[PDB]
Amino acid sequence: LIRKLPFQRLVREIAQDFKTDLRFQSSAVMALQEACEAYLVGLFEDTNLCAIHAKRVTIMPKDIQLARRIRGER
Amino acid sequence: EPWKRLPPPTVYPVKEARFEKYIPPQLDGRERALAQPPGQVAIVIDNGSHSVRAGWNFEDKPRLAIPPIMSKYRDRKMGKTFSFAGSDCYAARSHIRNAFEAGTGIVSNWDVMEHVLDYVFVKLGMNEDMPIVMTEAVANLPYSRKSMSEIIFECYGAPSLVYGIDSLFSFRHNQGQTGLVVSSSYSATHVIPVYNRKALLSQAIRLNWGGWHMAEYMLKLLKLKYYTGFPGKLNSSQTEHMVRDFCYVSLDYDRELAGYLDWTGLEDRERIVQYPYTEEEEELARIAERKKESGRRLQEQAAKMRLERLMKKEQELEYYKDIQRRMQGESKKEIKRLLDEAELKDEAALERVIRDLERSIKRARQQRLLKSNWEARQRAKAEKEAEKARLAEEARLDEERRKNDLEGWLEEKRQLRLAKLNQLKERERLKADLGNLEAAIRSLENDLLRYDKTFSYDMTLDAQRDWSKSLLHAFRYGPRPFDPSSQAETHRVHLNVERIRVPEVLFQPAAIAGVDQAGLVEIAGDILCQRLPSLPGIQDAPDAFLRDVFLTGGNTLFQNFDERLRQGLMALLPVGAPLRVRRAQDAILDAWRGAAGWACTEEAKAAWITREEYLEKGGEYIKEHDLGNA
Amino acid sequence: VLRDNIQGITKPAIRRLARRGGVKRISGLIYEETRGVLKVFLENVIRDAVTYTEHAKRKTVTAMDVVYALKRQ
Amino acid sequence: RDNIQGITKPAIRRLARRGGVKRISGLIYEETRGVLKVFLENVIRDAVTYTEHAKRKTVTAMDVVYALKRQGRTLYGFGG
DNA sequence: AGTAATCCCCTTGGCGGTTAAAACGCGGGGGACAGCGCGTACGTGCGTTTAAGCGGTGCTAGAGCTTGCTACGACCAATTGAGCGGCCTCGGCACCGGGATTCTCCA
DNA sequence: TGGAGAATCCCGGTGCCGAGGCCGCTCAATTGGTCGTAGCAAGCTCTAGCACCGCTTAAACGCACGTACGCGCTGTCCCCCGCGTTTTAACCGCCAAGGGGATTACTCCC
Ligand SMILES: Nc1ncnc2c1ncn2[C@@H]1O[C@H](COP(=O)(O)OP(=O)(O)OP(=O)(O)O)[C@@H](O)[C@H]1O
Ligand SMILES: [Mg+2]
Repeated sequence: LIRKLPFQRLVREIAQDFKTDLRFQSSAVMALQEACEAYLVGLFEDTNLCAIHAKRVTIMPKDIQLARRIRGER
Repeated sequence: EPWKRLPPPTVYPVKEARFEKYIPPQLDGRERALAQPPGQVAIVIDNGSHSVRAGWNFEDKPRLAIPPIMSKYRDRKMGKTFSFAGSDCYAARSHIRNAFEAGTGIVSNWDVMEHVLDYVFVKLGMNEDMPIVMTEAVANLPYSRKSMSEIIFECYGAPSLVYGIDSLFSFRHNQGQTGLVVSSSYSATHVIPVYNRKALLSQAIRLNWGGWHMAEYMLKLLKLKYYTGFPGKLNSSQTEHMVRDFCYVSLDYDRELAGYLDWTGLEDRERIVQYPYTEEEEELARIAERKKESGRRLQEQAAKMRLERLMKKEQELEYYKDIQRRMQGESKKEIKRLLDEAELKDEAALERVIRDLERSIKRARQQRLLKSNWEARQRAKAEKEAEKARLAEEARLDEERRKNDLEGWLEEKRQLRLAKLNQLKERERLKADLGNLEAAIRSLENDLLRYDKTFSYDMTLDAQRDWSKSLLHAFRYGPRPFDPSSQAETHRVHLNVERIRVPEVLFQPAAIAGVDQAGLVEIAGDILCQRLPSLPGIQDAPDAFLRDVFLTGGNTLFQNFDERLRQGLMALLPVGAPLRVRRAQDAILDAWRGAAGWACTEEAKAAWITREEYLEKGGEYIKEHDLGNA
Repeated sequence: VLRDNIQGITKPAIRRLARRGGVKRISGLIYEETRGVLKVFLENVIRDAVTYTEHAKRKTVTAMDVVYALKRQ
Repeated sequence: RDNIQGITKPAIRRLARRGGVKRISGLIYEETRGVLKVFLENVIRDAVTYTEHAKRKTVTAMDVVYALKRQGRTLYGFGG
């Protein structure tokens, strides 16, 4: 769902904060992407319930923030 | 096999509501209208939720028949507004709205209704004064009567208006003196008792099921049948044409249903509807070579790991044999000490490991080491070669067993097959939870197939798993094999049980679609048996009504609809009751023909409301009369 | 050097991820909120995946290092 | 026996006050009892599993703490 | 070496009372929830352009595997004192009462 | 704004029981030497990770514009709160029991 090359570049860009000139095995990036897509999809499910519960069909930033607050991510 | 014997399937293209041609303003109708005698001309509008039908009272059929829809939009390229109000909308952009509240007989989008009426008067050829007869829902809401009257008198200025009921116009057109009028339309199903040409609307009942609901319900059932995925865009406009073309009423639902998916004869019970699919060596040799080398590399990697496991297991085997060579003629402490170097605990555990390694191995400066590793492969090759010797002679022994004890040998294959199936059952029925042989089974079953005249393929384990022994394949794909590769065999729906399940909602509303209302036979029987004999002004009830149960509206046109209703009512009435069920002639247009014939009679002109009477009384007011609402 | 690549997860990509989560309609402020979510997640996965890589004194991060990092969530 | 009704309305009120709740629908009380016993039916079956596997006919505080810790709700104070 | 009586201990069960907490009644308030109007903000469709994806070429970092040994931890026996179980006490925290300060609500 | 009165705080007094320190001793941590080995180091192999080019077209963006839906507003009514009354069962204490686990006796069997 996310385009592969701009996800590679996002991974590299993040990693440089921890160790310069790391290398990533091709299978390691796909394992990160497949976990991120599965994480975002699974969070949007939980936000959609937060909108629907507030009688809103349209998800809103406070729906992300309620989902994460109850999942204990914040 | 049946699918090899059966003919090629017969397949029907998808139909949908489609535009076909333009029609101009029909100025000859306006000319003829101006030629009529005074007070003998009117415009007749059958305000049907499926079709608005309109024309001149002096003519035998409508000039117009259009869906009560509008489409209006701004062309993003040309920059101008376009507007459409019937089948002139292609049902090219389908920005459609409908005048009626979905699945009901009541007009509620008055902007669409005005556009529909604009199209009606334009195509009838009015350009600037004419009396209007318009059909109306049973027990129609006063607010909708008001809103329709306001449009007719204040937007269009018409001299007089009258409302009547399409069900009752249809009855009077067919000489309806007294009877029970049964109407199934697009929006609804009604039973109205009619006495001395006057409807007893206080005793009428509505079902809330009709030809719209059947199209929607057929759509739900098809989207469920192919829930794993269907490539065509399933629309209820298509399922309406499927309901028209293929559905029929059962004369004995439970007996016809219980056998409907039986593989024998399903060829003639199924009907197949097909959506518009699209039809889709150096290249292969080079690619296959790259595949072949990649496969060879995987084979080498497996064999290299297998050879590592061969050398490991043989070196392990040699160590465990080195223990055994000591343990024979050494103390239990020496047995235990050598076992402790293995961290094993039993001589027979070394025996098991020695054999199990051999049982595994049989399946699969430097020169002294290299050859002794190759000698471990020769120890492996001795197990491998002794495996070859074992199997060849054991098979020859069993071939003698077949010759010499054939029936007992067959009986052995049954006993073994069952025992192996028991282990598979002990695996699977448990592992279906506990997860949270097969070649032996086959080989036994193969010899049983080869020589056991008691055996059959139908008891083969594979036959227990075969698509042609399933039910859901018959439900989804019928008597014939299926593959998702074929673009022609995908993009087709098999209607099967829905041939009969959809009409039967009229008779079994709660059981089949949860409508939570009495079925058609129970509605009609409650009127005939319980209500009309109680109503004190009526004479010769029920019997006078039984002599004409009358079917009206398009959604009655299913095959066997009449005989099903007759046989259902026959069981509710006293023996020898003179029950007749009768169909309207041309059960769709016939409601307009009744309104047109009635339009200018003295009965109608007594019921007409003039513009000035509307201005006096307001739009809720109506002249109560035989064919209209109270 | 790399900068601003979090704008590489486009708004259509966030639509696809939301629709697959069953969402009907999306407030226009979701798109930056989703990035603040994805980045805070992907940082603390990669923090461990790299920690498992400088332990064992190596320089490629492997799929197993990713797997061990996810397993720590 | 139904000592779940011994989790009274005032007690479910007090727990919601500590949870910071101002106003409570009267339907909440039976929902909360249904949620409480589903919690206990997970922790006690594990605390029993420990006493059973450790072959004792009494349930100790540490059986519960292992049960909780394995359920994911680490409790400090009763051993642990 | 076995099986049963004897005896410790610690858990469950019952009885009484006392009083503090749960249940019950009742007025009213204000918060839940359906209804309405608008308006702006999100979904749709089109033309645009941007770069992700694929097939292909080139290099070298470094993952992965083998060889060789010696530095470091496993194992045991003798030594001893750091850490645990039991006893003591006094001072911190609670618990009460009473007058002082705060906050709430109707005027 | 005031006021009345209830509810929350504070100040000093009382007492009880548990926190902090002392004592005896065991046994678990330390000292000393042994020995096996594993993982630290040096070295070779070639996998696969990174870089670049050129092409294709599907995917991303900016914009027009309609209408579906979020939000503040209004009205009601019902139902949950604050407070007085009634009642029941939680808490405490004291006695019983039983059970079970370790120990001790006495015989038979090896
Ligand atoms: N031959 C047919 N067999 C079965 N159903 C049919 C047939 N022809 C038409 N229909 C269906 O019957 C319905 C047409 O009903 P009809 O036109 O009589 O009602 P209407 O006047 O439009 O509706 P209403 O009175 O509910 O507003 C549609 O659902 C149509 O698909
Ligand atoms: Mg009709």
